Amino acid sequence: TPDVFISYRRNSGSQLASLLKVHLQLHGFSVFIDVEKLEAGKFEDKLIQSVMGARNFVLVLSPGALDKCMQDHDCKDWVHKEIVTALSCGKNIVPIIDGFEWPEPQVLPEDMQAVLTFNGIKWSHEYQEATIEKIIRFLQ
Amino acid sequence: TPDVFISYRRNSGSQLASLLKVHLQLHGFSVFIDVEKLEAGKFEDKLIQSVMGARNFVLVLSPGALDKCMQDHDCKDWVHKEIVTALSCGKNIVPIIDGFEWPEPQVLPEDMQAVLTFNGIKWSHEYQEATIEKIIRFLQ
Ligand SMILES: C[C@@H](c1cc[n+]([C@@H]2O[C@H](COP(=O)(O)OP(=O)(O)OC[C@H]3O[C@@H](n4cnc5c(N)ncnc54)[C@H](O)[C@@H]3O)[C@@H](O)[C@H]2O)cc1)N(C)C(=O)NCC(F)(F)F
Ligand SMILES: C[C@@H](c1cc[n+]([C@@H]2O[C@H](COP(=O)(O)OP(=O)(O)OC[C@H]3O[C@@H](n4cnc5c(N)ncnc54)[C@H](O)[C@@H]3O)[C@@H](O)[C@H]2O)cc1)N(C)C(=O)NCC(F)(F)F
Repeated sequence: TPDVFISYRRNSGSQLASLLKVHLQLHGFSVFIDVEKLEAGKFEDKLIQSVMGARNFVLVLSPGALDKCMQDHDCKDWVHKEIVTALSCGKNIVPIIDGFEWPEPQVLPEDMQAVLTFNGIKWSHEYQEATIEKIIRFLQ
Repeated sequence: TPDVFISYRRNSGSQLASLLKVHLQLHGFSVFIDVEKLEAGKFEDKLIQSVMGARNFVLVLSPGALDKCMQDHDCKDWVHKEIVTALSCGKNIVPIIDGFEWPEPQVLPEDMQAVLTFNGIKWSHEYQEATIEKIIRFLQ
């Protein structure tokens, strides 16, 4: 069972999510990211179970990464689904801030607004090694 | 003197450029990327000497990466300057294609049009390990 689940937006967080995966693996964590670890079967169940199995939930907040969650009240968006699972299991949620702008909570569905209450790590292009070192300290 | 110089657009290729630097270092290449290796002094001289000293010139072609090169006839754009230096020194130029759209050569200053005649590597988010292995094949 992986220690770290990486949740991210394909169109904006793909490279950072992969960079995060490489570094965390180098530091000894088993990492789930979809393109390498989501395998055969009904992905609805597999994704949710993969969130549940991982102690750490690393959320890549690229610019606009929560836009598709807004008014997604029937819970069809996958970042939304992953956050709600992580929240309801009391996971160690570690947001990674990469040009994300903090929205008013009321623009998000009520079941995921608590994600903004978790302490986030600002990603620094100039000081990436120090950013990674901080992420590792936040990890459990 | 680094083996590999990575040229990239900050607003669109920072994450891929950083991800390439990690992978290439893990496979034994010394890498120049500006935020890690550009140190003290007048940066115009140091950047050009770094291109000149590195056998391999890896160019991150993220979307729009050459836009600022267009009509830069005074050669003030830094990606434009690095490419012309690479072409003038006959470096092994390895373009990495990440959502880049191939322009008609005439929209680029004539002293860098030859960059598009080099064989490029399509970045695959699903098969990153395979992509990295191909890149390492291209390197000298
Ligand atoms: C469904 C898809 C998927 C979606 C979301 N998330 C979780 O949500 C975050 C990303 O969210 P988001 O950026 O919004 O992605 P989304 O735009 O919604 O869909 C992306 C593309 O999947 C294509 N596609 C649609 N249907 C299928 C399908 N049946 N099979 C394969 N592709 C499908 C469609 O072409 C769409 O364009 C991440 O945290 C990730 O963990 C995980 C997975 N999926 C199952 C998938 O990829 N499998 C490939 C794998 F390599 F990832 F395993
Ligand atoms: C000048 C800058 C620099 C520019 C370009 N390139 C090479 O060209 C490609 C990137 O091209 P490009 O994306 O177009 O960057 P550009 O927009 O033009 O400038 C980006 C930001 O530099 C800021 N800034 C301006 N003036 C200075 C200055 N005196 N000092 C520090 N910052 C300065 C300004 O804030 C601007 O916004 C890459 O391949 C890279 O190799 C390399 C370097 N620079 C010297 C720099 O960063 N030093 C920090 C370091 F960590 F990178 F070393």
